[PDB]
Amino acid sequence: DKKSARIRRATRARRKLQELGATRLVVHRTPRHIYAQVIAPNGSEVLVAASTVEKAIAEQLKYTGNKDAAAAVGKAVAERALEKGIKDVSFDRSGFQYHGRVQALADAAREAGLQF
Amino acid sequence: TSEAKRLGVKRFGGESVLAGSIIVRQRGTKFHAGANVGCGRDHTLFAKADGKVKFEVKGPKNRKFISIEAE
Amino acid sequence: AKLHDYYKDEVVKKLMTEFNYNSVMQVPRVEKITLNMGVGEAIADKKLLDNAAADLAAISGQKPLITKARKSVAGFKIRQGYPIGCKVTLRGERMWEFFERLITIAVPRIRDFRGLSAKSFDGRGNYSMGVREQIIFPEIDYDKVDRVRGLDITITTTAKSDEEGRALLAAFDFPFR
RNA sequence: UGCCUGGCGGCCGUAGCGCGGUGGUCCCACCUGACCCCAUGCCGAACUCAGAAGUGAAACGCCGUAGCGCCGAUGGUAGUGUGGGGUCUCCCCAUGCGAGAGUAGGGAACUGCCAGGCA
RNA sequence: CCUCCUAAAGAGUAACGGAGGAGCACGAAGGUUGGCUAAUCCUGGUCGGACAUCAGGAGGUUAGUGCAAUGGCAUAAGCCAGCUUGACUGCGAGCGUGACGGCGCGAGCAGGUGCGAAAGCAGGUCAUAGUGAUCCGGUGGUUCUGAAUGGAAGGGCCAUC
RNA sequence: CCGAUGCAAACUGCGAAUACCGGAGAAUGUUAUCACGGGAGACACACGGCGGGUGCUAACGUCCGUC
Repeated sequence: DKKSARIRRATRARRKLQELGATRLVVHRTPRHIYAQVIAPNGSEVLVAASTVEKAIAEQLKYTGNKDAAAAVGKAVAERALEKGIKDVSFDRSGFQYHGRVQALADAAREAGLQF
Repeated sequence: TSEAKRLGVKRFGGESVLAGSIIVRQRGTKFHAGANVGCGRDHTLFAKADGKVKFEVKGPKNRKFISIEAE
Repeated sequence: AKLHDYYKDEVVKKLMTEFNYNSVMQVPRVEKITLNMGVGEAIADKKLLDNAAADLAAISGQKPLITKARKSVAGFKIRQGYPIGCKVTLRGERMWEFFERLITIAVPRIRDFRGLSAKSFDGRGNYSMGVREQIIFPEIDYDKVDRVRGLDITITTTAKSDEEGRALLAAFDFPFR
């Protein structure tokens, strides 16, 4: 049991962030591809979603999944959020570890000038 | 070879309770806090903002949540 | 690594020819070999357990972890949390070398070598065995022997039936019963 | 706009359990070694690094199986507020509210958004 | 002083009513991050057969959570590794009860902390019992006041054995 | 003890009427409601109906909640 354990572990913060009702940035990390979504407090709509699979940002990337790809996804999400007006969404690690690609993506997102 | 304690729901559904009001002071957790509802150390559900009180069943385990909606 | 190449080259090929599967890895694979002791005689003395644990660490590539008791029963005079045994978990190159070194030299030299016990299965595919005279292994020498202790080696099998376990055991020709 | 796959919510057994079949186009999964970021209350056990080198083993998506389980009427039944009566320990009368279980029936769920492959 | 009924589905409602336990304890059994989370049963083990230990499975909260007993508890209110003392000070809208003395929960503000990348958490312990009011005696501060003046004796309030 | 059948104050995978809290509404009721102030009185109640406990499920025996 890997996916079930991951979902169960993430559910802690997933429910914790709901009490305060703030927009949340979640990241789904896979070796083949990486995705980053901004979810409104309602939980049924995503303000902005970025994926490594699409060729908009994968043209300059040798492979869809790597540290450089994570940084590119983070910067794309950050710039899109800046031009959309997210107003300092909170962050969630989706039950992952904040030491590798997750940390790289978070640092890339914060580089643009975000305050999360 | 004592003195009874007061339990049960103090504020039911539809009451426009005030912030900090004790909706239910129960033994443990008969109902779980939802939106705009806290949980004290003694497992007491207290309102966080003015509004109407509602009870709703949600979750795979079918557990009742006490929630507060706009007045 | 060292033995997995030969495994895939020969054992997988022979078993595939025998059973006529479709998926290349349809042959069940072994994940880990758990080294354990059923000594059950360290209750009086803790130094015996300490020495046996040192022996396990010496023979294996990693040190064991002391395990506590599960239940307390007055009939057998056992409390809760009592440390009696320990286990070693191996998965990967260490396991490949351990298995090769064992099956090469250690297995043949057994007193009363009447064969293995295929009937001693879990009923689902795993085979667990225990023999005395750890002195047989070369990592332990005669000059550093405290007492005779039994072993417990359980091979990991992902199969859903005993036929696959029998085939895997016969892969190394299963000398005899 | 149709089929397929993942993620995020509502619904919490009409979403479940058992059985047969199908999925490598994309996606997802199995994994090599880790002396490198990271680590084991021992184990690269779990997370992290490079994919198609092979595959769909197991999990998971879908179709059928109503076998199990679930919901579920109308009706009746027990019960009960009110006023009265009797052989007054108990029951009945007029009126209002109405069980559980089972039967008919359903279902192998549905719905909102984003992403990707084939059309 | 607490743990269920008689007590007729809100609370309450009887007769040395039916029932025991606390009158402790943890200064760690407190707070924070990551990860993990069965019991029970079939089967293999030198004995181990289930019963002195381990791994392949059925099963998902029947184990546990310090207590006699009780509810709720797998996003476990548990259970491994980590860092500390928020068990800090002034407080505090509102609420639950009470005849009073009062008791409990509590959003949130100011100072400064620990855990964290952040989101945020921490004003003791999973909780219901686990304690002491009035008076009296011991100590520190205050010229606040002081029977003419400056002190002092003696009082008044703050912490508190 | 394995499965089944009946049964219960410290038994409920379900579940009434009744009672309680709150919201909306026509009609009636001399505001019958709430708050403060002055003045009180009373502080061995009895019997009966309704549903129980207790009692030897013998008593015009005993105590409860409602009228």
